[PDB]
Order: sequence, then structure tokens, then C-alpha cells
Amino acid sequence: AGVMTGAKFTQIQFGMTRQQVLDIAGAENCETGGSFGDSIHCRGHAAGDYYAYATFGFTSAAADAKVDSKSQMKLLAPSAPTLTLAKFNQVTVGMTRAQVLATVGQGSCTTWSEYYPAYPSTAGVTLSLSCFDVDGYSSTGFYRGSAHLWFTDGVLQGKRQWDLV
Amino acid sequence: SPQPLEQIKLSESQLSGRVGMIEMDLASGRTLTAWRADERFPMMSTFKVVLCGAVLARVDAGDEQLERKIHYRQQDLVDYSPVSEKHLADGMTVGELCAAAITMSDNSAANLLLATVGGPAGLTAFLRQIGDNVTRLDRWETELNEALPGDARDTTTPASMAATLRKLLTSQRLSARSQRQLLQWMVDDRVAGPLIRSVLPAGWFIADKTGAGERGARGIVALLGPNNKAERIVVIYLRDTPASMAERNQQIAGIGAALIEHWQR
Repeated sequence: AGVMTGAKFTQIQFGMTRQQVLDIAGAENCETGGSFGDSIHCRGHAAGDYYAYATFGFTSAAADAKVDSKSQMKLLAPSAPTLTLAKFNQVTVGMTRAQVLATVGQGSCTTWSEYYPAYPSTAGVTLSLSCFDVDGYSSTGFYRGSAHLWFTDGVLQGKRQWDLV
Repeated sequence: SPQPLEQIKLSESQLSGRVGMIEMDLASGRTLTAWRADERFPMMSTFKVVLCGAVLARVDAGDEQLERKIHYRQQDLVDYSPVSEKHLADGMTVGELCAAAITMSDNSAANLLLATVGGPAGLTAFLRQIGDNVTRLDRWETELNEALPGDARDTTTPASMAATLRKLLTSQRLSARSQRQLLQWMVDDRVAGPLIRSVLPAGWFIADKTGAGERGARGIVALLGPNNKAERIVVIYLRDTPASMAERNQQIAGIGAALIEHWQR
């Protein structure tokens, strides 16, 4: 069983039902309603003043609604964080996802949130990437070199960094 | 089971850290037990009770409504924002933002609220206005958690924080409805399990707010008492220790347990 994990997050997919999500995540780790509306929010290990977590959004409140949104914090580590303030400064609004990644480093990023508001269409897809310098990521504490890069339709709309070089 | 100051000395010795603690009678404001009470400690998320105090003050004055919807953007999102990040597309009400900030230490929620009261400078001016001349907020989330050694930014003292909490929750300064609301958000705290709640006896009341920061910073502010009624304010802060989160939580819980064991001694 265990708490929410990166492995479970990856196994959960866009297009899944609420029951499918709960079955992979482990229902005892999850909640809905209250602060989270009709999304499902699942806790991982303790981190900082909260927990690593995943949040799954659905196309509607219906039992057969599908996952159209996946978000996570501290469930996944970057592959090869090579981000630097320099590379961050090379990133420009209007850039493609490919252009951005080539700039910051192909293993510098994880997916913070990804939402298909027109699911199953990709139109208007919004994506937030969490990217990290060599020692910037932490799964249990606080980042020491990270950036938020956000996109609509696969094109960069904005960027923000903390603690880079 | 050690007396509170004995337990604190054991904790500093074991952690190589500095602990700050005040135990204050809620009704009278008298200081009952104190340790490094005039030293500065990073507030971390404990500042959010003061933040929402300032928000409620505006509500009382007719300058704010808890039902007012705030819409925000990707630009506004920072780490540790589980609730505000979920509601990005829809917005959140002021009251929903305070609930997220207090009960779940939601960082972006706190930043959004901070803008409504004039930013860190504005919140600091509110503190000065209620007679707290010590506590200061200088930065936004997430930098305010950096806890660099000797840095006075975003710090309080146990003495000042205890007095300020007493002022916010029990003095003339907020309306009865606002006091009840601030207290209710603290009662509904979701992230404080490993701290005082872990050693709180059956039948006691607790309302609290926690914080965690870099360089070992950790803290809790709480109102608690027997017979399901608040009797005292307890503030415990830790700074400057390389110890694990598990060890830091256990020590704070242990200090809480000592205060409880020696409640009438």
C-alpha cells in the first residue's frame, strides 16, 4: 500500500475515473470535497510544513468523469538538474517547450501541473514545469534553486526563478 | 518526566539548536514560563495567524469581505501551495484563502492575502498599530522561510508573539465574530499532528498554527487547556539545528508534553 508516491502518480493517467485513481493511490491517502472541490488530493510523505502530494482534477462531478488535470509536488525528482541562472535568462516568453528545455537542460524539469480544459482535445492545455539546478530539488524540505516555467498550448507564457546560481 | 525548562535544556543539548518558548495565561496575559523569550526566531508559517488577523480587522471595518473572490495567475504560484494551485482556474474567496493559509500552510494563499493588507510592510504596520514593536515581516513566500543565521527579517520573539496572539484572539481589537473565526481556523489546523496534538490528553482543547523553515527552523503557536476550553498560550520555536525533521518534531512535542505534565506544578 504505502502513501502517495511518484510511481503511483505515473501509473495514474489522464482519462481515468475517480475509482481508478483511488484504487492506485490508496483511498486512505486521498480526500475530496472541502478545500479541494471535486478533485482528489492524495498525500505522500511529510515534507516541510505539509506533505508531498498529488491532485487530480476531473471533467465534471459525475461518477464517469475523467482525469483532465494532474498536479504533484515532491513526488518526482529531476533527471539531471543543470539549470542555472544563465540558462534561465536565456529562456524567453514565446518559446516552445522544446526550446525552453533545450535551454534549461533536458533533465532539469518535472511536471508541476498539466491541465486539458477541453479534454479530450489538447486545445488550451496549460502546463507548469518545476525545474531545478544541480542541488536545487528537495523531496522533503525546501528548494535551493528552482524555476516555474508555464505554458499554454505548448508555448511559454511566463517564467520565475528562486535561488538560481 | 522533566520540568519544562529541564526538557528545553535537554532538547538544546540533543539538537545543538536554540529553543524559544513562552507559556502565557490566556485570561490575564501573565507570563508563566519563559525561555529565550526575547530572542528572535523566524516565524515561518506562524505569521499567517497575524496575517488573517489583519484581514479580519479589515472585514470588521467594512473594508473586506470573506466572501470576496480573488482571481489570480500562474505568476502568483509558489512552492507548497496545494489548495491555491488547485483553484488557479476558478479563484478563491478571501475566507477560503485564510482557511488554506492557516490550516494547510498554503504559501500562495498567504501571498494573495498579504497583497490585500499592503504586503509585508503593511502587515508590519498592522503589528505596530496593535502595539507589537518587535515582530516584523519583510519578505513574501517563499523567501521568508530562509532562516539565515542572525537575520532579523521575518522574525518574532516568543514574548511578542504570545502577546500578539492574545491581543488578536481575546482583546477588543477584533470583533467577537472575527475572534471566533480566527480561532476556528486554528482549531481546524491539519498539519500539526506530530507536535503538541501528539501529546495532548483526551478531553483538552487545542487551536494551533505551525511553521517549518530552512536550517532546522520549526515552530508552533497554540492555545490549549483542559476541559475542552483554552487556558494558556504556548509558543515554541526552534532555530539553528541540523537535526532531522523527525527529531525536531519529537523535541517540540516533548517540550509540549513537559508543559502538560507540569501544568499545575
